[PDB]
Amino acid sequence: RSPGVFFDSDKGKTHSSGKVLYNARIIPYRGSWLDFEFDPKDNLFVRID
Amino acid sequence: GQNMRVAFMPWNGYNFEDSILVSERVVQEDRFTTIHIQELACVSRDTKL
Amino acid sequence: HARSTGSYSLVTQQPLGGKAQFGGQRFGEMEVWALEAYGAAYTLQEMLTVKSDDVNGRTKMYKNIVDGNHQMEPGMPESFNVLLKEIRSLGINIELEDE
Amino acid sequence: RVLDATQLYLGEIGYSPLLTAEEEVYFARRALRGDVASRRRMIESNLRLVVKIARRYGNRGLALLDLIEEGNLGLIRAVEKFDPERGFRFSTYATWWIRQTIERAIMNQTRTIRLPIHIVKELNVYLRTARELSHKLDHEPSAEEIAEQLDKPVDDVSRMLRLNERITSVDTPLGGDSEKALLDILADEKENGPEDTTQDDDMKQSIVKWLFELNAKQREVLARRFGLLGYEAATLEDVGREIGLTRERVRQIQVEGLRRLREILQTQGLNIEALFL
Amino acid sequence: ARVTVQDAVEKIGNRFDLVLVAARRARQMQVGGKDPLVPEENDKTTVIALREIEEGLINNQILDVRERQEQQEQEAAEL
Amino acid sequence: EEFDAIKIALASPDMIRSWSFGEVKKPETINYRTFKPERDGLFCARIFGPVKDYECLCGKYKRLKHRGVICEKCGVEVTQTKVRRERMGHIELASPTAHIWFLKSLPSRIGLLLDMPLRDIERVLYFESYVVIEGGMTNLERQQILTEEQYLDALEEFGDEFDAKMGAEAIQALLKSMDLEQECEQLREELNETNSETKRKKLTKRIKLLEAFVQSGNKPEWMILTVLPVLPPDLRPLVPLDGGRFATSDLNDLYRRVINRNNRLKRLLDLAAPDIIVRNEKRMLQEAVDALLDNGRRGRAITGSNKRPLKSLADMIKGKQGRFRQNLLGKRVDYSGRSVITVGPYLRLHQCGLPKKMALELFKPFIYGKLELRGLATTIKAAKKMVEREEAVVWDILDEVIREHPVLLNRAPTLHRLGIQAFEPVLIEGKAIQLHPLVCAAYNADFDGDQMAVHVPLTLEAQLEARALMMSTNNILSPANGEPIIVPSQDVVLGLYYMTRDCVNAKGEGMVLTGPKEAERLYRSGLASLHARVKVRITEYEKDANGELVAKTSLKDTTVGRAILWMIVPKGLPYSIVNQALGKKAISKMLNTCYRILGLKPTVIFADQIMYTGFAYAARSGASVGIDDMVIPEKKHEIISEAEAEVAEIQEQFQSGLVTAGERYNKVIDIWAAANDRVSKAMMDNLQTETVINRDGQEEKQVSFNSIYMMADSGARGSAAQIRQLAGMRGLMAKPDGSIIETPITANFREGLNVLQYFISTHGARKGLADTALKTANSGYLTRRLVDVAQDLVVTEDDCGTHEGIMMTPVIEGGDVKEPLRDRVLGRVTAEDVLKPGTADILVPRNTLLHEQWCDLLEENSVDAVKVRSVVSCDTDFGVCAHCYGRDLARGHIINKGEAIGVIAAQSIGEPGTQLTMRTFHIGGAASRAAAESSIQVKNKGSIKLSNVKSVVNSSGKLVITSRNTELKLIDEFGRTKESYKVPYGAVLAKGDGEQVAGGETVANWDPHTMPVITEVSGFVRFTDMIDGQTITRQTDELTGLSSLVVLDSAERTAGGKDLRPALKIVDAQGNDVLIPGTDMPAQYFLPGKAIVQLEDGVQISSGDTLARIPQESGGTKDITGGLPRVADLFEARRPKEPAILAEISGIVSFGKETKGKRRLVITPVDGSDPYEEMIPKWRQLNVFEGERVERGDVISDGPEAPHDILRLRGVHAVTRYIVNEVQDVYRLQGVKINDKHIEVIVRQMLRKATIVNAGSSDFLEGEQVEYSRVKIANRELEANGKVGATYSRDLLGITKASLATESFISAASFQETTRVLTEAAVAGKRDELRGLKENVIVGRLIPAGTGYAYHQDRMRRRAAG
Amino acid sequence: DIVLNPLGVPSRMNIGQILETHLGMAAKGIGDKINAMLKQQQEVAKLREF
DNA sequence: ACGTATGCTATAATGTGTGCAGTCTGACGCGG
Ligand SMILES: Nc1ccn([C@@H]2O[C@H](COP(=O)(O)OP(=O)(O)OP(=O)(O)O)[C@@H](O)[C@H]2O)c(=O)n1
Ligand SMILES: [Mg+2]
Ligand SMILES: [Mg+2]
Ligand SMILES: [Zn+2]
Repeated sequence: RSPGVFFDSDKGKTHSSGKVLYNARIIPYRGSWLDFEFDPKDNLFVRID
Repeated sequence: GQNMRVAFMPWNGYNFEDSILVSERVVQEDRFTTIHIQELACVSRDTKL
Repeated sequence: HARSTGSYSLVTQQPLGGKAQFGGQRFGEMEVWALEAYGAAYTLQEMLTVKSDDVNGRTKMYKNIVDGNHQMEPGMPESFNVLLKEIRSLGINIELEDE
Repeated sequence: RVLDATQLYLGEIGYSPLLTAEEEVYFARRALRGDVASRRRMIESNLRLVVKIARRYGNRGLALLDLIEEGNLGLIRAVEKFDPERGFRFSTYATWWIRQTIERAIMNQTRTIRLPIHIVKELNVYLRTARELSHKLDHEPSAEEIAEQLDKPVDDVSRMLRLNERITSVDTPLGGDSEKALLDILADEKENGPEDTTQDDDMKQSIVKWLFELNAKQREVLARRFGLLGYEAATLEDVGREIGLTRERVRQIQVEGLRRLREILQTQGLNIEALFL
Repeated sequence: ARVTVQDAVEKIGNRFDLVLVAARRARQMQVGGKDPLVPEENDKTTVIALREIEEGLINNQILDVRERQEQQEQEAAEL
Repeated sequence: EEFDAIKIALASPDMIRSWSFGEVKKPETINYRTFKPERDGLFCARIFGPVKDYECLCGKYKRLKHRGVICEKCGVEVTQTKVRRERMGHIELASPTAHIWFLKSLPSRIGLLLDMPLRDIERVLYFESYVVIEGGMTNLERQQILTEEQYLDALEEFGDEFDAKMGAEAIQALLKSMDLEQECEQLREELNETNSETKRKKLTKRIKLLEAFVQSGNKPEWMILTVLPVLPPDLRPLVPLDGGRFATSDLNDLYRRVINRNNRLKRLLDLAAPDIIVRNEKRMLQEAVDALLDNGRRGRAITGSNKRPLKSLADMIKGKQGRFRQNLLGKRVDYSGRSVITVGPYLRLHQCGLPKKMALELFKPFIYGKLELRGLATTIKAAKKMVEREEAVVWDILDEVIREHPVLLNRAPTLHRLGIQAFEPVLIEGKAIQLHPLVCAAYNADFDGDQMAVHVPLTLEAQLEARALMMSTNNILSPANGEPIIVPSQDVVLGLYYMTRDCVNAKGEGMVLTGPKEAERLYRSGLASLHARVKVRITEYEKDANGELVAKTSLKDTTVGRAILWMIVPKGLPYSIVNQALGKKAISKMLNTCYRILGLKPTVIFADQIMYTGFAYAARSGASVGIDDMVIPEKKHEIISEAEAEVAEIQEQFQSGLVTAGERYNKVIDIWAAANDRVSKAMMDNLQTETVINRDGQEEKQVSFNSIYMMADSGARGSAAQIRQLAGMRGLMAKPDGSIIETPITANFREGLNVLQYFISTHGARKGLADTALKTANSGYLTRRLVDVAQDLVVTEDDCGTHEGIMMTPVIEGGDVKEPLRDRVLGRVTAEDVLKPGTADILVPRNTLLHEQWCDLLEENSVDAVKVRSVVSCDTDFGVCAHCYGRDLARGHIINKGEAIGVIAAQSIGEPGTQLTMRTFHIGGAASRAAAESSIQVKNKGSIKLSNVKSVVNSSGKLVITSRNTELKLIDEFGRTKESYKVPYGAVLAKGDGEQVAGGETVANWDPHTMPVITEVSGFVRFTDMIDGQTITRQTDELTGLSSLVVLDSAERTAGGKDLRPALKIVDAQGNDVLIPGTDMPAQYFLPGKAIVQLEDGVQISSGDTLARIPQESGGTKDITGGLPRVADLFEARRPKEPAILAEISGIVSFGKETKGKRRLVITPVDGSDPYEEMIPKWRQLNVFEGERVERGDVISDGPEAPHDILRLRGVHAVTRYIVNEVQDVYRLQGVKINDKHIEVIVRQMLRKATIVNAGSSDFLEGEQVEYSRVKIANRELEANGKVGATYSRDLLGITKASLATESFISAASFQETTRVLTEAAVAGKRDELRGLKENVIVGRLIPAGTGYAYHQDRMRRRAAG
Repeated sequence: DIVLNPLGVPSRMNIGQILETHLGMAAKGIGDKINAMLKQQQEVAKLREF
């Protein structure tokens, strides 16, 4: 997987909600990971590594 | 590999499930005679004794 | 490849694997259930003990075959005697309760 | 909260005295005279110093938590034997102890085959001599090239390099493919298969029948010498202890038993047949 | 006898108790050196034991009677 | 050495000391140069024993002269090395340490017993917070956690009177103080008060643990280890390599971590070091102990040299790579060899080629044996060399022993029992094994590079077993289906086909022969073709009423070839069987016929002769495969070009905005699907009858002698499906996801694909072959799952003495009867006196087997429905009776007692699924889904008979159906069901209920690519909870502006309108609701997600109009990939997300209370005074409409049925009928043939445990769930003694759970969950007395089944006799 | 030289082998004609035209 | 004497982190 940025979405993390939760992820060549992800209530979160 | 006169037809079930019926003439020409250059080795070690 | 009797494993005390090391063919559990289905009980017990671990059985059976008496002489595979001590080493009382 | 054994301890040292020059002297002066609380403090205080040292003594034998524990033991022996009356600081004196105790404890619990200090100590000088040579030779030094610089034996260098040769675990997967470990390959030395077990049983039962086919005074003397029927394997001269009491007649009768037995192996069908064996 | 073992199963019934009866008889000829009832015609114990069962000479009741008939001869004789 | 049981109990610190023969106090393995143990080290000989057989270390006492002498200097005994793996050790832990298996292996166990959570305990262990052990001053109560701050508060204030400590020390004292006697009574008292579900569950489980703990004799302190056992050094080896290197197990390394830290703690306790350091040391010690027992569990597994984790103890008992599955149930075996197999077309069925140099090594001890007999070898090393030199006379001895000696031939994988068959070895010079063509089917052995393992049966019993059970001749029919698996294919079938098949005149037409010998005479003379119609006088032999054969002589008009084949045909079968052109399917009946008539001998001979003549005539013909043989359609470019413009039309309509994407997606599939069948049939029509140029006078029409066609028509290789790719069209391929590519492959293999046509072919090719590798694991894993639960089932009793059974009805589905009653009730013992129509005389008795000839009289009498004695209806405790099972389909008559069915059943079920992922997965790549079912046409005249139907007449004048599961029967003159269909919801019927129809009439009609929502009342449409943006969307066009509304579901829906249900409410002209006739339900049809609506708000409607159209997108070739997970879910008993509701007890329905649409039901039965309430969703629609006469288990809701819901209400024979139908439905879709009795086996095992409801004479009480056999044995003594009956209610269990439920813990740990099984079994102190096969195969004893059944029962009378 | 099974073809759908066979035969047919002219020791012009 | 072990060095130095972060369906067990 090529370093840079990449936008994905688990087409149904919680098939309970069945909501397509969109997420972004910054992939470096060296360094820590930087992810942004929504949730059932569309609250933006950040999960380093 | 090698090309040769082939004929597609059954033969007393000696070509049952893709089984191959090869002439002795192929074996006579030693055309399907692969060479295996094996390499052995003999080690003189230093044991406790 | 072919094997009658040869090397034996280090702990499992069953034969090794492959023509590389001169090892018998593996008889897995799927291969085992096949004999259970047939009903052939000795053919299986024969392939669990004398042909594999049973240290008493393998040598005893060899001597019996050359005598001509193809006689079943089981004892109990080593690989199980290992499993007993292995569970005891894990702090669990596993003893063989008798008749 | 915190459930890592590492961070928990590293927390508890982070809330422990950080002593000044005259403070160290105040506690240490009472610590030698046995104040109890004093010996506990100087130790509690300088656990933080042990961790900074074990930060460069990791990745060599044991883990970081194992280096700290053995590094703490160095600080304790430093506290057992410090001189407060001397104007020189403690942090200086304690570092010499914490560096030693770690190195020493790594030398023992690093290698599976317990290598004593003496064979190890030497090995290091052979390895650290290899450094100097390697940089200027630009070639990893041979057993000879190391022997030429120290002016020491060839076999010594070589035998010390043999003890450096490390281990592969029996449970290790094989060729980046955990199909089978070394146990599923490596053969059992002790027990040979039925073929070898029955060889001796059949060969030694054949001898029981050959000893009963010979003479009573021939199978008496021959058997008890080799320790076949008797209890101890005696010699030509020692067979005299029983009833023979002879040196010449024991040697003639031993060989007479063997000559009649060599014809018993030529007629049954062995002799030259069982000579290759 | 060599190909078929159905004619042998006809006589006893249980495929499993057939192997046990045939084995026990095969062992008597293999060890005791007992005589085969059917012409052996260069066949191993396996086949011969089946032949005797197939034609109807060997049975669970037959072999148990014959056992204690040799063993009761020994009883009266000893004491 | 011979025992009865195996026990598991908790290792007491005192107990561990009993096994240990010393204390390892040092990590020192060996000295560096002197390769010998160190002083009280990990390889110490003073603890674990001596190195060699009878040799001390220093060398003072040697061999047996000093039998059991203990040395002075080194202090080492002189016994065998035997003891180096038997003798254990121990380590005296400075501070007590917790067991990870009684802490992390859930349930917590240590926490479950204390009534204490995990966090609480762990924070005590890692020294974060103290815990109260016992507070004298009632200020602090027990098991109350105090932070480092809160401990200090109580110390100066209260103190002393409160005892609280920290670490593993504390929790041990907590376990040592707690009273199992008192806290058991306390929990029983709290249970009498107000018990719920969760409260009673928790209490009862703790209660049983507490009683179990006291009766097991275990003490909760042993959860904490004061003593740690050491494994014998030989079981954790330090052995040297050939290369001067050494190698050690990871245990030794993990042990050195434990001992070092433990000894360092001893040192720090000597120094009285500060507690902060002691804490770290104790945390470390626990980390090392937990890492030794189970490394990867509590935290990061301690990695070693090659950055990989150290293999711990638990790991060698854990799962596949553990001792159980890898080094105990599966074994490499002596007298075993494997090699490339090749064909053996000369062999008979009971024969197989075995290389000389293979059989040489294999029969090594048999050569040495026969050699000493002849007197050629005096000893064995003499015999060894005789063999080595390979001298001439040794070959002749080897040849002697092998005669009349069977060998086992195995092929991987071993699916079913036939995966091994025995033969009589034939020595052949060459390294290749030669296998019999007909049994190639059983192994699935293709001569393309296959290898087969050989095994020599040593014991005479194994020689008898191999000849009796495992011989190829004794194994003909499959156990799965009573059908011959031994059957020609390939050349053999084609040869017979060439022979029998006829042609016009030819040489010597219409001639006249004395016999089938004169036919061989004339053909081989060159004055007749095998395809010449000539009258021949053949004398057929037909069996009479007795055993005697009747002879009949007659003139038969066949062909020269057919006549010659009669020579092979035994005399006992009729000639009409070889009078047809013979194919694979026809030939399979010849052998079955031959078997059911004559017997075994005749078939083996027949089988061989068929094979020989098949091959011979197959090579005599000279069939070939040229490029002129693959003839494609003459007007293929005419079909596609205009079928493309067809799809191009809808593509332009979609972008306009009328036909939706989902409707187009289904509509385009139907165009291509028609075109695909159009090319298939036009290519087969121009190929099959391509020989339109004959002679005689001018012309005649005839079957084509196209090479490819003959090879497909005969049923030899390929089919109409394959020829489509060759000359026709390749077809539509499938993506690796599951979706089908919109653009299929147009080209075939002759014409050649262009560059993309091949790129497109790839997509389908790779995904088809991806599911050959990866999906096989799911089907192979199912085989494993099925087997374990069905291990114990063996035929025990002869007659269970029960008169119960399961009413089996003819499986009529898909117009023509899918599975007849005759085949469904074949070889099954009828459990009801079933006579003929006229009830006045018994035709068939009770205890009787239904042979094919008895089933023939069922046809004459036309049986309606039959109560067959089933497996589940068996009363035999621990097994089943031969009557309940019936015939062994493999054999062909009543099953033997002692034969192990369960394993035979599991194999039969898993074998097809697992194989159906390699046969049509490597050669197949073009999906052929033809779901064009749009209208039912009835074929025979009959009266229309609907059942479970509730229809309503529409504006048009047509009976529209408003019920989901509507069935349509076809009743004949006398009054019996001939044809049966599934009419779906919103289907339009031609004629209603009871009306006559003619043959070839469309009785029903509907749209397949749509699921309509149809009304029951007339009036106007109202919009309720259909807010734009929240629940639905809107899209308009132009000039006028026709808008469609599309209902969003929870996926495409916001959080605003989540609790809003969208529905199209019916109203009248005034604006009020319209009641549904004869119910208090205002008319309201709830629309589901993605429901497309064309009528907007304020539109007039009649009854029968379509309100909305739900899309029906289902274009995924189910095959076996997406159909086995459905089988799994059934077996595993997994409730769905839409289970259907059913009535409990029969009574008078009375609708009750409601909760924001959530419907309740206050049912008040006629006899039953106490009401019963159950809740129902809002969006789900019911079937009944309130106030009704409901019976036990009427269908209330529509959807998938929950297996637990079926047995709970409608009993055993209902859940058994469900699983059997449901499973078979999936396998019948694939053409997999399985007898229902095999599924019924697993079903029975799934009904093993049962929850008790009512107190009994035994201390059963409520909440206990015991096995069904054990509780019924208690009921046996109860009906004799009186006392209190133990009423029950049988529960259904999933496969994975049913395996772990058996009392045998050995069977459970051998399966999976091995970490948990053992811990639960240790705490319970359970002793396994061994009944199952897995249990006795492990210990390597006689299997308590099959051959060993006669032996094991003879040991059971040793126990009975005193 | 080798006799293959024609049934290892329809099921397999690898008709390239049959085309390999046909062309190989044609190719050999041409070699057999050239072999004959070189054995007959004909001419440079005759070989050139063919 | 030989091998193994035990000991001290006195500038000051006093809170760690290193390393893979597209498995997946299914099933409970502790808090919240
Ligand atoms: N990954 C694989 C490949 C092959 N096999 C075994 O090898 C057999 C033959 O595989 P293959 O020759 O590729 O398939 P066939 O169905 O024989 O098709 P073909 O006609 O192309 O030979 C399979 O049935 C199976 O027993 C397997 O178990 N796993
Ligand atoms: Mg193959
Ligand atoms: Mg193949
Ligand atoms: Zn000694």
